[PDB]
Amino acid sequence: MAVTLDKDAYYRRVKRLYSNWRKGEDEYANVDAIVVSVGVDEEIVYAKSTALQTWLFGYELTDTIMVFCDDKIIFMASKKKVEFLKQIANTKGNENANGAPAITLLIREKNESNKSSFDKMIEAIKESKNGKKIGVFSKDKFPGEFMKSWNDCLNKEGFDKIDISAVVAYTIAVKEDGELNLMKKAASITSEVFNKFFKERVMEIVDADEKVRHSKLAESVEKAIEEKKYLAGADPSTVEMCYPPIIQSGGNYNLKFSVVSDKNHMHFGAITCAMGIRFKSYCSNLVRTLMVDPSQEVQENYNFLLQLQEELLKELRHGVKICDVYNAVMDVVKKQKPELLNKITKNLGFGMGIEFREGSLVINSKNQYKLKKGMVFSINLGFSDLTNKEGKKPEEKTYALFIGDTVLVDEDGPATVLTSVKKKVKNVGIFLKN
Repeated sequence: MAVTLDKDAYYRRVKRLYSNWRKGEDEYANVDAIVVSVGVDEEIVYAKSTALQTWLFGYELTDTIMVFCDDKIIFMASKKKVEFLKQIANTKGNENANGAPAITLLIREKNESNKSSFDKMIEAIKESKNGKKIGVFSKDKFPGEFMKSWNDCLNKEGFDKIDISAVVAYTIAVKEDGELNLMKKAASITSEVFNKFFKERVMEIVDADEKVRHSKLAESVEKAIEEKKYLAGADPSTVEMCYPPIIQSGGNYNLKFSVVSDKNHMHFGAITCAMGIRFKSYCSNLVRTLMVDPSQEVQENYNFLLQLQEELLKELRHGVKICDVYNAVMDVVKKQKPELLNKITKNLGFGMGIEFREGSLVINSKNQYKLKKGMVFSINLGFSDLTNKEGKKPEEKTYALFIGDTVLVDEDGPATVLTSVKKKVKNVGIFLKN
């Protein structure tokens, strides 16, 4: 009945963390200890601290402190969580633990003070190499008295703090085969929900001439993932939304994933639809634009968007710098449709895994990181503020086109698409015929 911890996975991945840290590239340089603290998780935002726990343990743990030193690791948590972590702390006789620093478990006290435990972790940092600089996820600030008491104690030492979010994201980016199977299923579930529920519902609304608010349609998609018939064999208890589904139309667009569906009635023109399923903690992503009776001009821009995504897939391969992929795509726009340069999304996708969007792995003009086989990306491209020459009402005047898929980076060459939703005009057009 107790929660099972994948021990081999922990030993494998903690060794990988230490091998990258030891290499000392970028912000890993001169880091004496890595300090990760999780307080109460109000959620709302994905976080490196809890993502790291998912990667190492398979589960997130609130009010938990993790101190990785050169020659030892300390975890401090409640008695329940300590019992859980004993699965990896007690090596038993597992030779897979040979390469990993020994774990010390400290039991947190709701009452009776934790100063003795805090001091042990501080002394451990002090004794780790130079004992001066700690790697942190500076963005992660959690509420709670316990976290406040730990960070107050830690701050009295005046350690140098360096944010290691980017190097850690790169450390875990390449997916193991078991992780890829989870992301493949996540992508398949997203596709099933869209193919079997989302697209059908939109077509029913148009065919019936119904007035449905984007927010209501989004709620219906959320309700749909509670039903087994839409989950392609997966159990409803293993799936959640990566973010609330986003439907936009009628001239009111914003081609990103950090906004919610508005209260406006869906307009029957260009309907951008974004959704993603998180399966057993691994994210997927999909974006499709459904076009009602699209004109020649709309189809020409949309088919050019498909062409751009195809070029992106061809360039998204092992060893290539992310900014070089970005420039290759923008060069096609410059060469073929200069007038769309100021219309195209400034970002063309991002690394995706336990966390939905890796901020350090965004496909933009600046990113210097090199791609690797085994990385998984959400590849998204869109055109905003496009004009319908035949539009008469404001909601008909402007439209947008947005497409998005989950893809697996390969070596020599083109990336593999993991989502399975047809996107030719005949598959995404909502035609009078139906």
